Amino acid sequence: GSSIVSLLGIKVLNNPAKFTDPYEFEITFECLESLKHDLEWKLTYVGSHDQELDSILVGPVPVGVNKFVFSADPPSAELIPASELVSVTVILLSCSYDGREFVRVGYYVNNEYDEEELRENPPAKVQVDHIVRNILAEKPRVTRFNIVWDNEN
Amino acid sequence: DIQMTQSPSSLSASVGDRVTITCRASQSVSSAVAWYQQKPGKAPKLLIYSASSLYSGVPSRFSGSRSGTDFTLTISSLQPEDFATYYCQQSQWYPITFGQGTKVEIKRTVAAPSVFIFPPSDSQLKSGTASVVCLLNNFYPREAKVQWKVDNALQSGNSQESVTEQDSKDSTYSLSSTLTLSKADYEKHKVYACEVTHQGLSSPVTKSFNRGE
Amino acid sequence: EVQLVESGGGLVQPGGSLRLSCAASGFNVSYSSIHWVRQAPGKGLEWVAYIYPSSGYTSYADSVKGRFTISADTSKNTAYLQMNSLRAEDTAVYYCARSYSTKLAMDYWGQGTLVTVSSASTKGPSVFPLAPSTSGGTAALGCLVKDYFPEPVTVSWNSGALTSGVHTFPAVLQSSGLYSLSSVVTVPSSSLGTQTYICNVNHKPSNTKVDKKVEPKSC
Repeated sequence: GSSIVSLLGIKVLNNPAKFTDPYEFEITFECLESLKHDLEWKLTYVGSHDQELDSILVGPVPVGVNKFVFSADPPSAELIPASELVSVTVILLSCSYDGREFVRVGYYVNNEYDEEELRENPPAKVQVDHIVRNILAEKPRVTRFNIVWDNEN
Repeated sequence: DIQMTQSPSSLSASVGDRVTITCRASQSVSSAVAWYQQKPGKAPKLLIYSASSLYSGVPSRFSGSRSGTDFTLTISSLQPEDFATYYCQQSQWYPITFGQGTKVEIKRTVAAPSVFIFPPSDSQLKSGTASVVCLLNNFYPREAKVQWKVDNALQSGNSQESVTEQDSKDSTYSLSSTLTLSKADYEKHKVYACEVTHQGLSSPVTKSFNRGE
Repeated sequence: EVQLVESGGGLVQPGGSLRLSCAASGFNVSYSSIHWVRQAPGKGLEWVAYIYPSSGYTSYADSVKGRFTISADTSKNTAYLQMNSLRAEDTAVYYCARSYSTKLAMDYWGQGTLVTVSSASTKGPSVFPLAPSTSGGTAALGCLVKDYFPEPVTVSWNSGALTSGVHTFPAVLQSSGLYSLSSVVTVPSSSLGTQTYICNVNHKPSNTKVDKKVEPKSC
């Protein structure tokens, strides 16, 4: 149906950050009318749509333009192949209304070591305490999906 | 457009008490709520973050919970170093927002105020201004009410109050109200009165003088 | 050892400008947000602004939009608050504070630096008697300390000798931008006329002392 909630911008606040730092996004959205159910924003680590990182619920949805901060926990280096700790990965930020995904924003992420010398000379055991992630916020991929909101047809 | 409405504003407790401070959010907040303790003349200190996570270092008697849009700070068994002001804080929505605060004050028996009214001095009247003062001495609890009446008319927006910190020895309060008139407006009336209302007082007490006897 | 040191505070005229500094040591300013929070005298905590020095992203309270600017010098591990177009109601203690993996709660705080915005020029107090006429068994008499700038004054009675029964109230800011307070003491009513009660008012900034003898008013 006609789209009640719309995403307006995303700021990637703490960027670049340590691999193990939480993610902090300021999210702007506009809600045109009272809705019956919750929004769920979630953050998914993709790498490769593998692992859900965190999720925040909003209900009841405030009407109008609103800004909030979404603090999402970082991926665990333990549930990740060492191959992917110092390469390019993807995070997926998405919103659902009543369990129905209507927007999805993808970012590429560069993961690289702290200092030049360590960049040029990777140790065979990966030192996660020295990996700095850098989300490429400048170039998002935005995908929307027409969904049924509160008016059944 | 977000509020943190914090209740109560003042809270009387003796050592050992379980005390509960409540903060209601005007819209949904998943978890970005924090609680702070401030002491007079000091920077606030973090107590609990993310609604319920004890900050490292903080005594385990401080805990945080949430029910719906109600966030709560609990101090099971209140220790003597815990008399302070507590602020809640929301940081999910723009703008980050502190609650109004809660002062946790020592409990004591009800004491009625001694009341005095002081007319303006001749020396001040010559300068062009008349300060009338009403003093409320050594009372508890802090909740009191002072109404100025000039020739039995209720006064508004021409007086300021002031309160002392709770007394260290007897745990009472004192309060000073000043009504300020121009000398030219002061001479147009005869009867100056402050009326006082307070739990330690069966009837409201009034103090008066007629200007220039 | 994490610590933040404020500096830059002081007195400034309405419409003027002041820069506050927040020097952080013990942690890397880049991997956190730095907040400014202020507190007006006798009032609650009010959030003013933040910055993530890594991105340079910032946020302001509506009360401070377009007058205050926040910035960070990542080499100096330091944050700044540039305050322009100051109004009197910007008068407060300004804390800088750090937020890190605490969902924008603030775990460390500066000592706070004081910022006064006022048209007023240094003036010493006029003191006036609060003359005694019984309530609670005693008489009450006192001293009205009116129209001084800036804070503070100190009031004593009889050069320190008299202390018990004394209440010196917090100053108020009046409409004229000048301070006034009262200082009172409870005395036995028998001593009125015979005992000498002098309040000593010291106002350092204008370097003035006043001793006022407070008597029952005469017929």
